[PDB]
Amino acid sequence: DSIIHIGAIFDESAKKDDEVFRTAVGDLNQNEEILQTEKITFSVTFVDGNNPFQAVQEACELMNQGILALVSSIGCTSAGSLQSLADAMHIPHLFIQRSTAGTPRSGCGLTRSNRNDDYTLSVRPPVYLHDVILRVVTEYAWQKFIIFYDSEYDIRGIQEFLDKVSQQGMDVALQKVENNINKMITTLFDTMRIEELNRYRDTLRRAILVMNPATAKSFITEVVETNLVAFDCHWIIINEEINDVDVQELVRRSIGRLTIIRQTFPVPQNISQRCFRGNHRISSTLCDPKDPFAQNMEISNLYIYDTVLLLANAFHKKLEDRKWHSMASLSCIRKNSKPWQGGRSMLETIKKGGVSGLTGELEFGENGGNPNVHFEILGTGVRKLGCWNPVTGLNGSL
Amino acid sequence: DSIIHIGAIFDESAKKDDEVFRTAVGDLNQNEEILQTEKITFSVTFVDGNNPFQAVQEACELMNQGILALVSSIGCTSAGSLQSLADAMHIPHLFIQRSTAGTPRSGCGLTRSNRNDDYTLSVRPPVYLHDVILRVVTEYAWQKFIIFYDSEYDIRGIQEFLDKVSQQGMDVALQKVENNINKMITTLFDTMRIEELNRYRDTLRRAILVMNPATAKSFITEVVETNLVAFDCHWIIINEEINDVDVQELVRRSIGRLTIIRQTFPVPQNISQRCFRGNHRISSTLCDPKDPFAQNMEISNLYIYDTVLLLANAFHKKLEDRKWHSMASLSCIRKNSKPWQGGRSMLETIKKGGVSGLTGELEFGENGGNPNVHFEILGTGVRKLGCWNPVTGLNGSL
Ligand SMILES: [Ca+2]
Ligand SMILES: [Ca+2]
Ligand SMILES: [Ca+2]
Ligand SMILES: [Ca+2]
Repeated sequence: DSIIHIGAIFDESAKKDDEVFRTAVGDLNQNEEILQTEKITFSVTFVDGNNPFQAVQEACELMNQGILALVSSIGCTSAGSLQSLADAMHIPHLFIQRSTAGTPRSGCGLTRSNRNDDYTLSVRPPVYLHDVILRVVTEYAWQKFIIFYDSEYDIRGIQEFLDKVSQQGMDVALQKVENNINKMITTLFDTMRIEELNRYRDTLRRAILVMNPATAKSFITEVVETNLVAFDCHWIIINEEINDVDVQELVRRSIGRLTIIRQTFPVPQNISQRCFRGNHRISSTLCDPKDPFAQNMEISNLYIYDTVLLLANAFHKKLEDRKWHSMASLSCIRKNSKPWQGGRSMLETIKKGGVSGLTGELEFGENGGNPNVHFEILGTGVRKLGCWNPVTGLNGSL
Repeated sequence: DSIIHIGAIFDESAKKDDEVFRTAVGDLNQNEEILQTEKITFSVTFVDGNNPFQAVQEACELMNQGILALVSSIGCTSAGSLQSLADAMHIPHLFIQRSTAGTPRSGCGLTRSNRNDDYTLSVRPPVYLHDVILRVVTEYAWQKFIIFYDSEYDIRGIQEFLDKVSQQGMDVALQKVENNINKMITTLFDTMRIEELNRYRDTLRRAILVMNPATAKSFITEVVETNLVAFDCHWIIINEEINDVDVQELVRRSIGRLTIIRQTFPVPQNISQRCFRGNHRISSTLCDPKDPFAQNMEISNLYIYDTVLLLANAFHKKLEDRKWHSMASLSCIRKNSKPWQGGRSMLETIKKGGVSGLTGELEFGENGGNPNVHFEILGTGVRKLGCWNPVTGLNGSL
């Protein structure tokens, strides 16, 4: 007989989030130290992330079943709708932002209504891309460069960076890179001429790529092959999510200098402590860095695992404190729709929770967002040049 | 006994849209030539435009009452949710995009799901700001300038413009203007010095303001007073919505050259034909340019009027063709929620409609959007320098 039931809404592209979600629940149900006498059960629904009404409808159906919390892994398009639904129903909403096609994340810029209590906790850290890239270009004493971004990137994400470089009098070009690079560059040679080409080549000597790894790979290869860059060029690629396979391929395809900036996770070193966090045992497929799955995990997958860990500890604490409120079957858009009476106290318990997991430490600040993040800085073989985090800033000279 | 009932959802800031909506219905119900034996009735609801679940909920309640079409005047935050609801319920959705606080419009960038038929018709024309401003800077042979934007503007709206000026090798600075200008500029003098000040003054010799009129007025006054600009400066202000009072105040507060770019509406000249479109008589408060109300109308107000005119003609045609489908009471998020069976044919009738109204001609292209728009270009007293539209382009040399 289950009294612990959670709901999950996933974008159709988030099959790996669903896999890790289910594995996390499995791991916790094997853990005798957390929720000693209660199993966690769940209901999952996949939706078209670009259909906010579908998102709301299917979230509402989960709330009718009865849930303690709603986990979502979805993009910005439906995020606002789910956040506002959660606010109306007092269902704690653990929101894991997914980027589109591996493009670098930008804030959802949601301007969600602040009249009502906010039932959404943002599991992924704030987007710090603009801060990190400013620090790195400053260290390299750049004065003139071009920013290339892919067709999915939201340039509001660099608006602060653009303001700052302008204030400092720099010569910064923007350019969207079409999903089809060959046409873009082929068109370029046909239309331009020697004096113009030399100018473009000069512009390409310093660039920043704000794009998904696949497009960057293709983009680098095409300019290298067409000799638009040479051994003196220096490109910076920045994206929270670039895996080791991507890094090696980027280095392999590029000539000259490459700097790679990606998110990193501060997890224990010892083999023993790798698949353990205290007495919680993690399935080897997620924590062993020799496992093929673990190496192929998306960043959102790591946050989903830790989210389930955090929820389980919150439910445990609520039971231990003898302040349990039973789940309720809710209804959306009905004459007597009413919020979950247990919601406010559950939200507060979750909000002050903290766990050690696959991402490092997951916790929430007063603004309802995870504050913890670390970036590593690689440089061309390839080696680790430094680290960045929003607290201590840049460590290790570049 | 009414068989013609429409619904409207308005942002809390859209009281004038509601007023003009009601006046339009009144005007049509007085018109014996359109809907000769049927009165139009309606239900209006105001919502927090930043609360997409509230928007959906209240739209759903209107659909439960029974409506032939849904008119909305709202910002991008809830637009996606209402569009996807309309798609699910097959309710024709006449969407009038409102900008926040008079900031220049940018596309909602909605990436709304295209698997399903699109029941939304976009009443306002596409955002052409980026096209117009490119043409004007080219005519002035600008090579170096700064773009100032207000705190609400979505810079994705100029991403194409930024790409183009980069391609042409221009030196273009960006800067957000905080809602509080004095602090921004006061901070500036305290921190900077003669060599830096001369450089900033030089940067301010050519600027584009992408902001609401109120902030522009304040911004111009503060730089003029602090002598950061002089008689040789040349600023361009661009916004669909700048009324005559705003224009005069802008000119009055500015020194040097000012170019103002705003939307204009090609309506008849003759006094008689001003408050008439064929045999349809328009209330004098909306069409007489000597009336105080008409002079204070927002752009969205004009589109709301024409939208009601267009819907009435569509209903008329549907009746005349003997293809009427009665409204139905629909339910959202229920076990047997079903779309309106009359929706597909009503959508198609509306989509191919066209009326002469307060905006000029309102009609829809194959993409479901109004294609018609005209910009006028004013220049400093003040006079009309030229016109722009996406068909014939720029007319009258600047
Ligand atoms: Ca369902
Ligand atoms: Ca910040
Ligand atoms: Ca209501
Ligand atoms: Ca275009």
